Amino acid sequence: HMHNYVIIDAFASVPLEGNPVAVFFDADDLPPAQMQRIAREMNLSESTFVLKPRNGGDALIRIFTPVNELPFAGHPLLGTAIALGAHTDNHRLYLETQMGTIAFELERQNGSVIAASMDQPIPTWTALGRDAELLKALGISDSTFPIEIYHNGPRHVFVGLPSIDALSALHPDHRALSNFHDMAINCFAGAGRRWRSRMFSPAYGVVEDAATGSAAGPLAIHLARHGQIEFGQPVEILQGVEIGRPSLMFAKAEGRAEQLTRVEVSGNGVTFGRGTIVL
Amino acid sequence: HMHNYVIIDAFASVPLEGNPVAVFFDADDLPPAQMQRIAREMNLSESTFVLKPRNGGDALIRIFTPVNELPFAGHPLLGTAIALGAHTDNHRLYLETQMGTIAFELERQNGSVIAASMDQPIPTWTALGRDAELLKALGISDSTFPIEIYHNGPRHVFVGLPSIDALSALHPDHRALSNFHDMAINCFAGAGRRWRSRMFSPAYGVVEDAATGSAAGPLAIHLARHGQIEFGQPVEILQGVEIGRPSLMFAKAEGRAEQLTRVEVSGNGVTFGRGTIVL
Ligand SMILES: Nc1ccc(-c2cccc(O)c2)cc1C(=O)O
Ligand SMILES: Nc1ccc(-c2cccc(O)c2)cc1C(=O)O
Repeated sequence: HMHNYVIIDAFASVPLEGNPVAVFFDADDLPPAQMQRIAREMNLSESTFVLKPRNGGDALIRIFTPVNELPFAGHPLLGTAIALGAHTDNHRLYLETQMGTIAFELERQNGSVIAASMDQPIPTWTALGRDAELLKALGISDSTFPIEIYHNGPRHVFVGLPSIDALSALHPDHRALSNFHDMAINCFAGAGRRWRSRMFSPAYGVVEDAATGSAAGPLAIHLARHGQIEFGQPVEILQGVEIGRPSLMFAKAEGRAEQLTRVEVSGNGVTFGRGTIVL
Repeated sequence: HMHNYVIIDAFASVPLEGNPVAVFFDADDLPPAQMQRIAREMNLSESTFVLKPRNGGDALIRIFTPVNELPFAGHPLLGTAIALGAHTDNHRLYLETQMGTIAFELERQNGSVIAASMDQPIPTWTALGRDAELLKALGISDSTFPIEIYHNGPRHVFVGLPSIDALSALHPDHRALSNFHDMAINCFAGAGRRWRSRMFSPAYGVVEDAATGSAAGPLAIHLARHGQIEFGQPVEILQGVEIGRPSLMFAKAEGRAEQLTRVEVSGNGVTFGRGTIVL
C-alpha cells in the first residue's frame, strides 16, 4: 500500500557530501518489476529494497540502478546497513545479496548508526592491456603503477597519478572513455595511509562518481601489491573532492596477493531525508 | 532547519507514469547555491523551490536541474502548481519565474488538485537548416513536415513521422544527436486531435524524456501552421509510451502564426511521494 524510505549519503558524515542511496523498507509486497520502476522514478544511482531473509541472514537486500538490478554494490550496501541500523539493536548485520551474505559491523552513538564496516567479495585482477588507448582518453602519457582491472561484481581499472594536483588536473575525454565497456576507471594519487581517487564510468552511467565503495577494496589490494602499503594496513581514500561530493572510504585487505583472507571497507553515513511513497 | 517536499508525476494521473519533479516548500531560507546542491542530491530532471513572491504573484518558483538553474520549464512548473494546490484554496495560481508570472488554473476534486492548465511563453521559430545531419542521426530519410526549431526558453526541434508505428520504430544514434547543442529533438506522428511524441536531448541530459511540457505548446503551433489542426483547436499529445512513462499533454495555441495571443498547456499530476530533508 505504502512504503517508507530514507535517503542516506554514504561515505559522509555531513548531508550533501558522500554518495546518495535510497533505501526502501518492508518491500516484500513489491515484485521486482515494480522495484525497478521505483528505482527509475527515484533516479538515484541506486535504490535498495529490504526484504525478509531466505538463508539465515537478517534481511535480503535487492539493489537497483534506474535501469537494472545489480548483484553487488559498495556505497548502496553501506547506506542500506546504516539505514537499517535505525530499526535494530544488533551490533552486526548480515545482509543477504545475490552474491551471498555480507557481514556489517554497525557503529552507534546514542542509538544512531553513524558508520559501518563491511566485508567485501575478494576480487580477481589482470592487466587491462589497453594502456595507450586509456591514457589518451584520460589525457596523460603514462601511469605510475601498472594499469590493472579488478573484478568483484563490477570491474574497476586503476590508473595512478604522480601527485594529488595531477589527479585534480585530469579532464578526461568522456566520449573516448565510453569505448571502455562494463568497467569504471579509477584514477588515484597519494602516499602512505592517505590516498585520493576520482572515478569515471560511461559504462555505469556516471560522468564522475562521488564514492565508489566497490573500488575501495581493490585499491587497497593494488597499493599493497605494488609496494605502497602492506597487506593488513588500512588506507583512507578520499574521493569526489573535485566534484564537490567529498567522500571518505576506508579499506583494508588482509593476507597476501595469492591468498587474500578478508577485504574490509568502512565509512560514515548520514540521513539526508526520509519519506513515504504511495505504493 | 528542515524542508518538506513532494514528488509529483506530471502529465500523469497514475504514479510511475508521467515525468517526476521534486517540489520543496518554504525555501526562503535556502541560498541558491544550496538549492542547486539539493537538486543535485535528488538527481531528478528538476527540483523546484517555493519562495515568497516579489512582484505580486502568489509565489516565486526557482527551477533547478542537477547542474543548473532554468528560467522556464514545462513539466516542473505544472507539477509545482499541482503540489502547491494542496496548500491553497485559490482557483488560480500566479507563479513568478525568471521569465515573468505564469497563470495556472487548478482543477480539484474534493480539495485535491488533480490537474492544471498553464499559460506558456509565446515561442519564436525558424528552420533548423541541418536536415540531412539530423535525419541521419535519427535513422530516417525525410520528415513529413518542415524541420523547424522553436524557442520559448529551451529550444525544441520537430521532426514528423508518417505513422505512429514509424515513430515507435525510431532508434536514434544518440552520439550523433549530441552534435545538436542547446536543443531537444521532438519526433511526432498522429492525426486530427491525437498525436504521439518522443523527445531526445543529449544537450538537456536526457536520452529520451517522458513528458516535455515546454514542447507541447510549440507542437500545437507547428501542427496549426502546417495545416493539421486549426489555431484554437486543442490537441492531445501522448509522449513516453515506448519508454514506459506514458504522459498525456494537452495544448492549444490561439490566434494566428503572425499574432499568437495565448499558448496553453495542461495535464494531470499525481503525488508519488512525500518527505522531509534535514536541511
Ligand atoms: N554504482 C555501481 C554501478 C554498477 C555496479 C556493478 C556493475 C556491474 C556488475 C556489478 O555486480 C555491479 C556497481 C556499483 C557500485 O556501487 O558498486
Ligand atoms: N527539462 C528541461 C530541461 C531544460 C530546459 C531549458 C533549457 C534551456 C533553457 C531553458 O529556459 C530551459 C527546459 C526543460 C523543460 O522541462 O522545459
